[PDB]
Amino acid sequence: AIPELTKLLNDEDQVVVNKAAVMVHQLSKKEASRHAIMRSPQMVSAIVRTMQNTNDVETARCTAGTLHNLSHHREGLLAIFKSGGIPALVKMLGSPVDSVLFYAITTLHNLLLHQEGAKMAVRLAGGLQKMVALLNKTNVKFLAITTDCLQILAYGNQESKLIILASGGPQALVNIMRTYTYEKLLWTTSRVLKVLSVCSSNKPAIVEAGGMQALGLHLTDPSQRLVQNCLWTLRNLSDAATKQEGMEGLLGTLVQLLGSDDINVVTCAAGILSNLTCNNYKNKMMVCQVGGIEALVRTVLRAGDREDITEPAICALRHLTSRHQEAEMAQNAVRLHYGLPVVVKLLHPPSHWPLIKATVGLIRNLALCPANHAPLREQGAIPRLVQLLVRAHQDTQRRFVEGVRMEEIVEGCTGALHILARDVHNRIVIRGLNTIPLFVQLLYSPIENIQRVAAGVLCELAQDKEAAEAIEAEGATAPLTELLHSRNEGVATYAAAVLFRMSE
Amino acid sequence: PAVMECYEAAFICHYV
Ligand SMILES: *CC(=O)Nc1ccc(NC(=O)C*)cc1
Repeated sequence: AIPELTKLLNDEDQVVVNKAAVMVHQLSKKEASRHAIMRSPQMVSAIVRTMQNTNDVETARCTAGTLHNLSHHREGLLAIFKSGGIPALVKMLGSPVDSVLFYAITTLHNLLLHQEGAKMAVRLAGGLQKMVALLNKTNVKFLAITTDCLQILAYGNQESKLIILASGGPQALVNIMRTYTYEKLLWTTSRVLKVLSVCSSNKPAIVEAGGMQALGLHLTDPSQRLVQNCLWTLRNLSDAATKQEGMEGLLGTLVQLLGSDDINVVTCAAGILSNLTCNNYKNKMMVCQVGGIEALVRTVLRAGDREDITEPAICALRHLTSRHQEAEMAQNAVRLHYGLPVVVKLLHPPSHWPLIKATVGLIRNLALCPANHAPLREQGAIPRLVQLLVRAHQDTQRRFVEGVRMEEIVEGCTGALHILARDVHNRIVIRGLNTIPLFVQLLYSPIENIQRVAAGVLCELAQDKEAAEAIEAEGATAPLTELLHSRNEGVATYAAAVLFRMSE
Repeated sequence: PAVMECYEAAFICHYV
């Protein structure tokens, strides 16, 4: 009856197409007849023309249901695809009744999963915009199919991620994250957000929509694939969420998550916490109150050579030990939690430059606490900081290694030595390493920040007349008198200080 | 004195 049935759909009068629709639908639920529907292109075409032109809701539900049943096999799938189907079901994603909406999204989903060239076809028809507009629906199974469709198209396609963003993608995807509990929908939604989080233009939109807090709600779910997709997305956005409020719950969970047995969970937790504590005084406190210093120290002790874990954890320790209230107590807490020996050890190989630069800054802030001077000394921090300073300064004299700025090590090492020189015992070790020639040669550096730490460590060393004479013997008076009129006030203050202690 | 209290004030600025 297939040859005759194409005409009843290519004909006016409702019931004629309606009956035919409520007649081809039945020839679709039976395998013998259905095998003949896909076999005929005139049939397949006629149902597409009827579906996207119909006025009656039963024809729309019966047609879209017929092509949905066609989409379960390869020959029917490409029959939909070849007869210009995808543009029609994309149109049907704007229907006001839920039956055709369900039928269209499942047929498009099957095409996106099993039809070659359907991802390009759906993209061009404006599918991404329609799929995002459907994210406000309430059927979680419908939402699970719709978000998986978006994931199929957004994955590895930059143009797709931009279109999703322009349609309010992040906010609608974040809303799903903080509303529903169906694991498959949460896991699929998290896949979409993970794909979007690697795009710099989607990063602030997900953050501004509250996506950080929304992902934190599911960090304790029993689904391992859901927590890790949540953690990967949080890691990506972390650098663009340093201003968000309401981070108390998320930060609390991340601190607890540092003790996880899973390697990927710990790495992500340290990475998120590092970025989240950077220049956010409020985050620095909250992490300290939930005992983050202890957690990060134990995390570092557990990692050993795993630099993908120690680099972010030490960064977070560096953030939590400076420029906020509890920084003083956080400086003591690293020592009281048996952290000092591991920090100094990480200055030595096989640590690479990213880890070293982060460790130096931590030691710099750790040295602000005078109770850390002796235990840092007995770990060998002074000769190692000088070894790094000499090598870094030797490289800048060639007239960027491992991604780090080589003069940033000169500023960081000399600055840490400046702090340590506050203690008299440390001064002995600094002086005994033949470093005064190096500290005077750094006064001729053009980088104002290097001139400051150099004059600083020279100022502390000059408390002792023997050291002040050696410094004078290296011809420091001339660059110091010039640095008196430096545009940088901190250098002029430091330069005046070294010249003053040269009283004898 | 004078020059030294200058230094301690600029030292707190540099790190604390
Ligand atoms: C001479 C003097 O008082 N110098 C001085 C005072 C304060 C500061 N403070 C900061 O830089 C924050 C610098 C230099």
